[PDB]
Amino acid sequence: HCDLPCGVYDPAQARIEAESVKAIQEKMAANDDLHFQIRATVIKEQRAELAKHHLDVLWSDYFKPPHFESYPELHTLVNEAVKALSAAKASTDPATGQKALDYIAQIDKIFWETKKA
Amino acid sequence: HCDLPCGVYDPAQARIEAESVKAIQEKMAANDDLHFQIRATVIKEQRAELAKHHLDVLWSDYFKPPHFESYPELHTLVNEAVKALSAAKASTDPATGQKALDYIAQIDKIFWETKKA
Amino acid sequence: HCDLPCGVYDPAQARIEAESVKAIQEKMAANDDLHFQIRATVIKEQRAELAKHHLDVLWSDYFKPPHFESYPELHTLVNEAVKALSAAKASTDPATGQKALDYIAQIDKIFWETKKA
Amino acid sequence: HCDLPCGVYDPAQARIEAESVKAIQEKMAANDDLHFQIRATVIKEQRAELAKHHLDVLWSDYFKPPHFESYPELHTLVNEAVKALSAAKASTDPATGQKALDYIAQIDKIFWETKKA
Amino acid sequence: HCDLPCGVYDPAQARIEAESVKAIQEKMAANDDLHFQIRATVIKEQRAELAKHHLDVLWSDYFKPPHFESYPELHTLVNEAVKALSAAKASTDPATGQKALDYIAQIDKIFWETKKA
Amino acid sequence: HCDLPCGVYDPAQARIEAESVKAIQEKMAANDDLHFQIRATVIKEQRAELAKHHLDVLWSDYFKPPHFESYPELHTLVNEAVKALSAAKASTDPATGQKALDYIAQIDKIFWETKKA
Ligand code: 3NI
Ligand code: 3NI
Ligand code: 3NI
Ligand code: 3NI
Ligand code: 3NI
Ligand code: 3NI
Repeated sequence: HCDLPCGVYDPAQARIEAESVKAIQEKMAANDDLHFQIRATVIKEQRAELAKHHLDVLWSDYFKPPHFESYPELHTLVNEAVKALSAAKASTDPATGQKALDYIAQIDKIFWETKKA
Repeated sequence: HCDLPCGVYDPAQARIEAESVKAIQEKMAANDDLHFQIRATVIKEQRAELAKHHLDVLWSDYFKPPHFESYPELHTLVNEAVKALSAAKASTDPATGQKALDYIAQIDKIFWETKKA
Repeated sequence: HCDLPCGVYDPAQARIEAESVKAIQEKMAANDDLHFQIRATVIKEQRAELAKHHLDVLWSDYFKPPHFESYPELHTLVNEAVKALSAAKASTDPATGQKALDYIAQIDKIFWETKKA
Repeated sequence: HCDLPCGVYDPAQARIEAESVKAIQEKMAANDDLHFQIRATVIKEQRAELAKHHLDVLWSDYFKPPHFESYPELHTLVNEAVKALSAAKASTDPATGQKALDYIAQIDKIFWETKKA
Repeated sequence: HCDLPCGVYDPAQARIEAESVKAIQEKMAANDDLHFQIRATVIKEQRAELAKHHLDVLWSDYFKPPHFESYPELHTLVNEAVKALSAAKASTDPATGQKALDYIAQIDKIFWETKKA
Repeated sequence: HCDLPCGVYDPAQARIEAESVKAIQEKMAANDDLHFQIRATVIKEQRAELAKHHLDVLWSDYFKPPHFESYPELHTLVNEAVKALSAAKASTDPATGQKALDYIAQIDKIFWETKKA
């Protein structure tokens, strides 16, 4: 995942950050304090960006040309996933964070399928 | 390009970093000094990574569904471009840096076409 | 611009980031939503910092003693440009982003003139 | 793990980076090419640093006084873990990468035990 | 402090950032403007994080087993110091920034004592 | 130094990093091990870059127009200091690291004079 290549990848990296994004959105609903809202937004932005980065790495480094042919929907799937994260950045609604997680789950399923192949 | 969204994008960002990658490769081909080789390698790795990031942003943030439908080869094009940058990281051959630049030129063409549309 | 040196420089890196700064300020004029204002501020802060960095690099790495001699006002100009960016970080008024862009245009003109000699 | 706090933590973050560190060391033993050795060193340094960061976060943010009371060896264990990672940075011997992984596994075991109580 | 190791360390790095944290909190009390509060919060978050990093480095890299043996309360002290910084991130009260500074001063004293010996 | 502004600055930040640069060069002169030379070069590059950044901040943020009027050679001094750091990046000779330290010491003196003004 470091581009050496090292041969070590795991959608878990993207997933954990996306989980923080949703968890933060849930907390933003229980505290309307201005400064908490600012910190939550700041931090959510950072974790969502990291989640996007991890997915980008899987897309550009892990997945090889043949994978996109075996899974015709893969390109679209990853693109929708990063866009869902961009949407989560601009929202306090936990549903947006969950949508990103749902796409990540689909990518994770394909990831392991290609690993066992 | 910052995901606000700000509406400001330019493949030039990716291109300038990719140009540094090739320039460094050419300089490495002319100075076999150990420490220069180390520094050149370290720095080439950083600039190539930045180039990959910029391309990832165009793909994930700027380009929208309509664009991918109008340009069915766009997904693969950007993917091959970033993969070319990964190959440039692992090489001192300027040809690898040029390959990355050629792909970026193709992405640049498509980018501006979508801007005028 | 990487300090190898690589021999590749372009004021465009600073300009593009400064354009994002102003573009963000313009979007802040149209929407008073709290979370949008927080995100806009956070991201504007980040792009203005990158813009200052790119200018600092031109100043520290690209421009040489002969350049400061030929253009006695260069030091002041670059210093005013980065200070203008600091002012843009602290403002939502597009006029501040415009002022930084104007200074950058002056630096850009001098830059290309030095590429001619 | 982001200090909001968000309530999301997992030693897996540290483990994955540590796994990359060991994997890189194994590759370095089999390929003596100078440029590969340089790139592998650069990247290993980066992943080991990330691994240390993740462990530092668990130690500073996740673990609380009651935990250090229940596990009087915890401070020492995490300190040994990060020191093991520093040792891996300075080594091409996969054994150092494995030692770090051994400590991370012990930290992981304690982490999950605190999730049961 | 860079993990080479270079043999150069100074608690002053953590202190200077902690001083900014407090100074920002002091300023937050004299200006209730929304955008200033947002920027102040964003920046305080960043400086507090850097302060935590510097302390983490002293703990993980500089302090060695003999030091922890000579100062049995050191682990707790550094851990409380970073936790104090996390508390400072979540507060506008200068008292939180002060508490972090006080722990840092304690660490600084111990640091120089181990340097004389 | 964080651009809030926070009112906290100290040339010591630049000095400490520059000290690491020289300390690393001294170590490089004594240990010819290939892997150590690689890691030392990689890390020296990073610390020198941080030193340059700290100096750039004093120049762009701390020093104001009146300061440059009172000390006409300040622009040149800082510029020479950062260029000396770039030279240190490209050298293993401790003398280059010392030259940067000498310039920083000159800047430090002017800095404290402006503080007392
Ligand atoms: Ni990897
Ligand atoms: Ni943008
Ligand atoms: Ni360069
Ligand atoms: Ni967190
Ligand atoms: Ni160090
Ligand atoms: Ni500051």
